[PDB]
This record gives sequence, structure tokens and C-alpha cells, in this order.
Amino acid sequence: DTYTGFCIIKEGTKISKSGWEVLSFTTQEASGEGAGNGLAKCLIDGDTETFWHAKWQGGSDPLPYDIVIDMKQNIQIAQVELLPRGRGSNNPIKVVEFAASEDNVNWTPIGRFGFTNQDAALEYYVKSIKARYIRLTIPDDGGNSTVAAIRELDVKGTIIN
Amino acid sequence: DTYTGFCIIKEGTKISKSGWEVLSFTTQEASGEGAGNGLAKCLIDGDTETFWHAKWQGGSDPLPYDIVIDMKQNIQIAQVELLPRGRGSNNPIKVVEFAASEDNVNWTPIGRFGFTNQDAALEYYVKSIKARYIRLTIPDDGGNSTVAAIRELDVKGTIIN
Ligand SMILES: [Mn+2]
Ligand SMILES: [Mn+2]
Repeated sequence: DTYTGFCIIKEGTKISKSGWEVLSFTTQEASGEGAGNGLAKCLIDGDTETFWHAKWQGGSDPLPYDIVIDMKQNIQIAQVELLPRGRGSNNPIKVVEFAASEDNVNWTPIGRFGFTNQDAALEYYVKSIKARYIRLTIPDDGGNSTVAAIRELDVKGTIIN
Repeated sequence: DTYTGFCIIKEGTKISKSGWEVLSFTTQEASGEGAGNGLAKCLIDGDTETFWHAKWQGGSDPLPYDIVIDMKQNIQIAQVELLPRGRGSNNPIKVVEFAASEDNVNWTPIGRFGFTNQDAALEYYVKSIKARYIRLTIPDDGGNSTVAAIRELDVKGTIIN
């Protein structure tokens, strides 16, 4: 079994998510926002203009919300970027959490970060690990609300296989 | 350029230093202790019974003392073991420092640890890095003395090439 200690990690290249499969989400908006848009999957496409947004139209789901991605590949995760909705939007996400897994069974958390609905990308210095699965979670305990929206999720690191 | 953050590192296997070349030391004892024994190189042989010991016989060198090893290989360093002289010896090393390098030019420190002249090996949870060169240093500033002796240095990690 492992432990958590310090590393020298280089700032890593983006891992370009052609392929990549959202394979479980708590909530998405299959209508309100576009139709083509709002889905969990809008999060790991190429498209900026397309964002994931929690269900709000005709119902909403209680927090917490999360999204598990298969990156189809073992990878040394170094950073995690979130392009927020920004553009003067009501996106009152105060806190986000990341975890990762090699199996999609035993999860290990790689940090809890503040969120800011800025237009630029949020660079998040996660605890690096070898992983194929990341789970973005919007926790039940942050001052987070049901309103939550994210244009893109990106993973900086190296490929290692 | 890099930075220092947290990693999940597994407790690593020993890297078995057949090959490996001490390629610079501050001090060794080419006489007092055995003749065959006391040398910097006694530090990265197989042999327990053979230890490095700072020059003491007919002269001694002022602190600090260090020893640079080529491991002949890029390696993700996870831990560092020092078998001390122990066996009720006067080995009043209070502090040790490690650094590592890919080039043997730009060095990066991977920790400053307490030393204890116990008989068992000292496991040292260094800051992991990719490296071919480690430098063991006995610093000028520890309460360390000219008397310093070490049976073996070992490196736990993975090979990565
Ligand atoms: Mn998008
Ligand atoms: Mn020895």
C-alpha cells in the first residue's frame, strides 16, 4: 500500500480528450441550455461554447453532484483545469473536489479547491497520481448551490504507457 | 520549469547497486578502518561489514562532507535507507541531507533528516524525483562532528527507462 509525500512535478501538457467517456453523472441539463448543450459530456468535448449545467429546468437534483470520466489510459495527473461558465453568469460554485482511480472502484481524493466564476481557466494543483478515472464532484458542504455550470475540464500531465 | 507538490508514491523496491560509481567524496578513511574498508565506495557495495568513515587517522577534514553517486540510470527515487555503523559505535551524526540531479550540474535537495546511530536501517522519506545522481551530505550546521560512518546507502523506487 501507498502514502502521500512531496514530489518534484513538472507543469504538464494538456491530454487532449478525443475518445474520453463521461461514464456516470449525478445531474445534467438535457434541455434548458441548448439541446446539444448542458450535458455532462459538454465538459470533455473540444467546445468552449458548450458547458455542463446541473438539471434546473422542470426539476433539479439535490447536492452533491459528481461526474466520472474514463481517460481511456493510465496518466500521471499533474494539474486539472476547469473553464467556468463565466461571461457574467450566475454560477455560484464556491467549492469543487477531485478524486482519481486506476480501477473505477477504489477512489483517492486529489484535492478540494475554491471555485471562482472567472472567464479564464482555473489551474488546480491536484495531488499527482497515476490514474485513468477522474471524478469531478460539487460537494454538499461548500456553500455550493444547485446552480453549477462548467465549459470544459482539462488534465495536464504525462501519458505513461 | 518545475515545482514541489504532493504525490501518491508507493513504498518502492531497493535498486540493487551492482554498477553504481561514487564519483566524488569530501573525505574517506583509506587506513584506520580496514584497508578494503572505510572508503566512500564501502557505502554502495553489497557489504554490511564494510562502512564509509570520514578521514580521522593522521588528519581529518572539516565539515561539511559529501558523496555523489551515479546510479547509471534515471530512477523515480521514493525512499533512501542509511545503514548506520551502530553496534555501540561513537558515530555522532546528528543530521544528514540528500540532493539529486539528472545531469550532475543542477542539484535539487530532497530533504534534511535526523540521524540516529541505531543498528537497523534508517528509512528516509525523501521528496521523490526522477534522478541518476544522489549526493549524501553531512552538513556544517547540524551539531554534526568529523566522526561520521555509514555501512550502506540504499535507494527504494522504480527504474523508469
Ligand atoms: Mn465544452
Ligand atoms: Mn558496506
